[PDB]
Amino acid sequence: NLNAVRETMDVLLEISRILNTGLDMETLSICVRLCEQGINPEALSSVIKELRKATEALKAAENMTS
Amino acid sequence: RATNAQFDSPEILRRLDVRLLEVSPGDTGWDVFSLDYHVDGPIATVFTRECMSHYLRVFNF
Amino acid sequence: LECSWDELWNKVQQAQDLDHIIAAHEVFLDTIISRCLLDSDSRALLNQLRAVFDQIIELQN
Amino acid sequence: PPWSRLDAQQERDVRELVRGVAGLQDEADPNFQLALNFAWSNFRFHRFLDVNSHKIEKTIEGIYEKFVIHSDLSKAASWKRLTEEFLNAPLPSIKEIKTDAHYSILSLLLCLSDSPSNSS
Repeated sequence: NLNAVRETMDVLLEISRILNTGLDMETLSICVRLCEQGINPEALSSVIKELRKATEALKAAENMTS
Repeated sequence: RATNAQFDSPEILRRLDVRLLEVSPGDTGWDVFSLDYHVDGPIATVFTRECMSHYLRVFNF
Repeated sequence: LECSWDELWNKVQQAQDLDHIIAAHEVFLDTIISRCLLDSDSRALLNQLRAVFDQIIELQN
Repeated sequence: PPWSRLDAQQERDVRELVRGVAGLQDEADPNFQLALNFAWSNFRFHRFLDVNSHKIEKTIEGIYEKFVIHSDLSKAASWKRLTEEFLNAPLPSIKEIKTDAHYSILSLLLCLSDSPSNSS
């Protein structure tokens, strides 16, 4: 049921907000879809963390170069 | 051991403990440190789970 | 915290039955939670106190 | 072969994740390809255990306790309610409740948590 899927995505977003994960609704839905495809959640979290670390390092380097 | 808490009875001191909440990145110790008091048996009828949660909340604050 | 704990202990020492002790300890814990802003109704006060503590920690740092 | 489509979809989803989180919109950027290859490598060659629902529940309860101890009873209640709802909610691909996808999502959120006791 589309409504149940929407509620599930809203629940995931609310958990991320309580946990202050800084995930938007789209990234959360992508992580959910990848987990549903059988991607290991620890691997998915490690990929997300590495991408976040790389983005923070890039933004910090740009802010030091601007 | 460095403070007057060392002079408390072993039965009291054994119940005073440090609890660490689930550690998240960016959290400080102020957000996760609490004292707790384990209540069981007949005393758990007076020190209910609600009462113990309230005591732990006051301790952490 | 200290006053509500002393009240709990005095009530328990004055308790005539187990249900009286349970009720007195529950009331004491609820009073401590409310005045320490740890109750459900004081949650806004607790959040404001936590924000004050966070700003105090930021100032300290 | 459907294996190749599943792998291609995983690689696409990881690439979109890298695009969204890292801001690397251009797939020709070597940092984008490095992140995509790292993601696909971790998804295909992970050494992680399957999601343990009880572990996710315990992390949710620990965050609830953390918020309660911080006297953020509203945050504690919201965290507990939302995590229970998610564990009881269907996933986009999986209609069943309390599926491995649900516990995987909760594990991800717990790993992504940032001081849940101190958050409003």
